[PDB]
This record gives sequence, structure tokens and C-alpha cells, in this order.
Amino acid sequence: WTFGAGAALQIPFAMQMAYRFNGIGVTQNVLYENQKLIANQFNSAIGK
Amino acid sequence: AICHDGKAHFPREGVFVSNGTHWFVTQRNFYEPQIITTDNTFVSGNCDVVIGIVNNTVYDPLQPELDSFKEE
Ligand SMILES: *[C@@H]1O[C@H](CO)[C@@H](O[C@@H]2O[C@H](CO)[C@@H](O[C@@H]3O[C@H](CO)[C@@H](O)[C@H](O[C@H]4O[C@H](CO)[C@@H](O)[C@H](O)[C@@H]4O[C@@H]4O[C@H](CO)[C@@H](O)[C@H](O)[C@H]4NC(C)=O)[C@@H]3O)[C@H](O)[C@H]2NC(C)=O)[C@H](O)[C@H]1NC(C)=O
Ligand SMILES: *[C@@H]1O[C@H](CO)[C@@H](O[C@@H]2O[C@H](CO)[C@@H](O[C@@H]3O[C@H](CO)[C@@H](O)[C@H](O)[C@@H]3O)[C@H](O)[C@H]2NC(C)=O)[C@H](O)[C@H]1NC(C)=O
Ligand SMILES: *[C@@H]1O[C@H](CO)[C@@H](O[C@@H]2O[C@H](CO)[C@@H](O)[C@H](O)[C@H]2NC(C)=O)[C@H](O)[C@H]1NC(C)=O
Repeated sequence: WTFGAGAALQIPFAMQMAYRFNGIGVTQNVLYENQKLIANQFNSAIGK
Repeated sequence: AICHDGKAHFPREGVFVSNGTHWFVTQRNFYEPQIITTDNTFVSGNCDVVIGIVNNTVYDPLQPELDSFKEE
């Protein structure tokens, strides 16, 4: 979201998703330990 | 993340960055480095699951007190 507030700042996507999870009130280790499952679920969702 | 003794340490709030030789933990919206110690990170799990984990050490604030405590 930094590009909506000012200059564009790069950031790895996994870290961005960790930020979002922290946003909704969930620790990061959940994401960093289930990355593969989350990715597969997202891909299947877009396919559907 | 970061691996010290088989346990992955994550930042309480902020990100890990390296200038080229050392790693630091800094707040996200402003650059001010801080030495990484047990008061910035919390342990969770082990080192065999995370992707892209790194292999730097972590300081412990209580160690110097023990040395002085042993001294006297
Ligand atoms: C961060 O720095 C530390 C320094 O100690 C490294 O510690 C490592 O801790 C591991 C134990 O959890 C050691 O082994 C690890 O787990 C498995 C069993 O060894 C294996 O997947 C890896 O070990 C192999 O790779 C290592 C990487 O260099 C080698 O050092 C190690 O000797 C192993 O090499 C061969 O592996 C096969 C299969 O096990 C064996 O059959 C061979 O006999 C091994 N060869 C020899 C000569 O023994 C994995 O590392 C690990 O030994 C130990 N040291 C290292 C360098 O890994 C962390 O790995 C390191 N982490 C990162 C990301 O850098
Ligand atoms: C990246 O961050 C590291 C922090 O570890 C920087 O390490 C730097 O190392 C030099 C050499 O020690 C330090 O300069 C001075 O050296 C004399 C030698 O006697 C010493 O007495 C001083 O106390 C001081 O250590 C320097 O302070 C230190 N910098 C920091 C922030 O700790 C490294 O230089 C940094 N590299 C880059 C490209 O930023
Ligand atoms: C992050 O990106 C770098 C490339 O900039 C990846 O590094 C190389 O990736 C190729 C695969 O296309 C491998 O063949 C090389 O062995 C990799 N080089 C090194 C030093 O790793 C890197 O794999 C990416 N990081 C992760 C966790 O995938």
C-alpha cells in the first residue's frame, strides 16, 4: 500500500502477506509455516 | 526470520535488514537500527520449515550480569 501513500517501495510478497495477517490480528508464524497451503488455496479459488 | 540455536526468531514489530555485514531490526515507516536481542523477537517452532530463513546470531541481555554476578 505504500504506493498509495507516496513513492513506491518494494517488498517481498511473503512479507507483505505477513503484514496483512498481523493486520487482522494473527501472528506471522502462522503464515510463515503454512505458506504452501495458503498459496494452493488461493490458486484453487481463482480457478473456481 | 532468523535462526540462532535451532529456533526461529521473528520480529515483534518491524523488519530485519542488513547493511551488508550485520543485521538489525527497525520500525517499518522510518529507518533507525536496533541491535537484535531477546526483547525484540519471540521464538516459535524450529528452523526446518520457514523458507528463506537466515543464519545470524542473537544477543542476550542477561549474560553480562551473570559474569558480574559470578565475579562477586
Ligand atoms: C547455519 O549455521 C549452522 C552451523 O552449525 C548450521 O548448522 C547445521 O545444523 C544441522 C542440524 O540441524 C546440520 O545438518 C542439518 O540437518 C541435516 C543433517 O545434517 C541435513 O539436511 C543438513 O546437514 C547437511 O548439510 C549441512 C549444510 O552444509 C552440512 O554442514 C552437513 O554436514 C550435512 O552435509 C551432509 O548431509 C548428509 C545428509 O544428512 C550426510 O549424510 C552427510 O554426512 C553430510 N556431510 C558431512 C561431511 O557430514 C543440515 O545442515 C548441519 O550439519 C549443520 N551445519 C550446516 C552447514 O548446515 C546450519 O545448517 C546453518 N543453516 C543455514 C541456512 O545456513
Ligand atoms: C554495517 O553495520 C555494522 C555494524 O556492525 C558496521 O560495523 C562497523 O565496524 C567498524 C569497525 O569497528 C566501526 O568503526 C569503528 O571501529 C573502531 C576500531 O577501533 C572502533 O573503536 C569504533 O568503536 C567503531 O567500531 C563502526 O562503528 C561499525 N558501525 C556500526 C553501525 O556499528 C558497518 O560499518 C556497517 N557497514 C555499512 C556499509 O554500513
Ligand atoms: C530469490 O531470487 C533469487 C534469484 O534472484 C533466487 O536465487 C537463485 O534462483 C535460481 C532458480 O531460478 C537457482 O537456480 C539459484 O540456485 C538461486 N541462487 C541462490 C544463491 O540461491 C532465490 O532462489 C530466490 N529465493 C528463494 C527462497 O527462492
